[PDB]
Amino acid sequence: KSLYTNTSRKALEEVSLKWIDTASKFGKGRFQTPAEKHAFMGTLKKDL
Amino acid sequence: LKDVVTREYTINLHKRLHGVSFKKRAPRAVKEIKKFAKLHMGTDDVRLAPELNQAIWKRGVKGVEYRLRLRISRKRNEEEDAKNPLFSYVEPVLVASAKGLQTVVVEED
RNA sequence: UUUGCUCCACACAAUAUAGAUGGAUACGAAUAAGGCGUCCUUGUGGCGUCGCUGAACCAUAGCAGGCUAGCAACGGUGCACUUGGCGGAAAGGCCUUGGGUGCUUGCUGGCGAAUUGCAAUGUCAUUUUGCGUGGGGAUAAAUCAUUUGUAUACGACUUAGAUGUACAACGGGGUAUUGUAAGCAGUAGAGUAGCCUUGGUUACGAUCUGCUGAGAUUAAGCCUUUGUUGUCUGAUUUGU
RNA sequence: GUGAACAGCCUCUAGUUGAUAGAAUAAUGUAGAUAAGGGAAGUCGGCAAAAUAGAUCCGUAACUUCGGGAUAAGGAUUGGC
Ligand SMILES: [Mg+2]
Ligand SMILES: [Mg+2]
Ligand SMILES: [Mg+2]
Ligand SMILES: [Mg+2]
Ligand SMILES: [Mg+2]
Ligand SMILES: [Mg+2]
Ligand SMILES: [Mg+2]
Ligand SMILES: [Mg+2]
Ligand SMILES: [Mg+2]
Ligand SMILES: [Mg+2]
Ligand SMILES: [Mg+2]
Ligand SMILES: [Mg+2]
Repeated sequence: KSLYTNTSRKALEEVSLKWIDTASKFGKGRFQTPAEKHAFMGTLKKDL
Repeated sequence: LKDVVTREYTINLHKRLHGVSFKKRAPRAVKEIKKFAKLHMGTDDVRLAPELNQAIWKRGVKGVEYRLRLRISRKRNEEEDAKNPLFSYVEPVLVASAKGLQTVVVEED
């Protein structure tokens, strides 16, 4: 916890997330979910 | 443990040679195969078939295959001194592709 | 652990001593103010008293302190026990209870001491350690080697490893990169060269199209794993 | 073989595989490279490096001792079938 009571309007701001990235960090991740990846790519030869 | 046994393995020479100097890749492959046989058979005395050395050097000093299929036979040796009475002998298997193959016991040779 | 380790008591050995030789004997505050005693109307009160240094107080007599007999009084003091409490600033001490036991120089006696030769510290303290005799108690780790890469020049650091939600090597899946593999096929192909049933057929042909966002690679410091195979007691050292 | 070429690069015959090695992959080096946007602001100074580069076609100024300057400058094209 912080050692003082910060009131600077950068603290005290109520943040509401609108979106959280979950694309792969192992590359230039293009899809948020495997479902979105399947929907974009259509049927591949292996499966899907 | 202290017996004679032959098994076929696939070694990932790709990941073992990642970043290795080009002039040292094939010698490093020889040493990595010796380390592999020592890890799997517990023998310090690893002997590489000249056919296996040919397979390693097949595409030059830098062109080592990503995966090599090896037949490793832990056999007992008895000679002048004890000196690790078990030794492993490593030969190539000469399969079409060294991909999608699991460690198997040979049970015949 | 070639009978180890530790704690208590005892004996014997060493080992030294920044230096015992009756007692480090506890308010706090002020100082142009206080301490103590006492009293009341409890205060920044009244009264008395003291200091002018600890030159005090306590202790202090006994073969380095022996052995005995009494008197007086239920005191003092050592000791091992024992009761309860308080003390964390470095407490490790302070207080307290009961019984036992020793001494008592509070007082009065009896015996002893010599020759250390006229002095010679004339040895009486406490500091560690070791060994032996009894008794009580406990029954691990660390390092090397292997391994990890959150680390790293080497040391060092961070991890894992004796039968498992274990670890490893492969394999599978996910993720990612590239950009559509080999092979086969085509009434694709600019055209070209032959043949004859002259609308087809054979040959060459960069390339194009389909199977084919395919194939390849993917931890080496990616993620995951109901699969396969295997591994799991080597070395050195550490004791109050 | 490529290519204008005894260039560079690869190969045949012949020869050699000899330079102390092994393990790691810190700093700083030596040698080789790349770099967003800017583009010499760096520096005594563009030092170093980069850019250009072959061939074919087009086009080529001042000046000139008329011989040059000249590959001036400046452009376009290049594979395979
Ligand atoms: Mg990333
Ligand atoms: Mg590298
Ligand atoms: Mg020519
Ligand atoms: Mg730049
Ligand atoms: Mg740029
Ligand atoms: Mg510019
Ligand atoms: Mg300047
Ligand atoms: Mg300047
Ligand atoms: Mg200047
Ligand atoms: Mg220059
Ligand atoms: Mg020009
Ligand atoms: Mg000029």
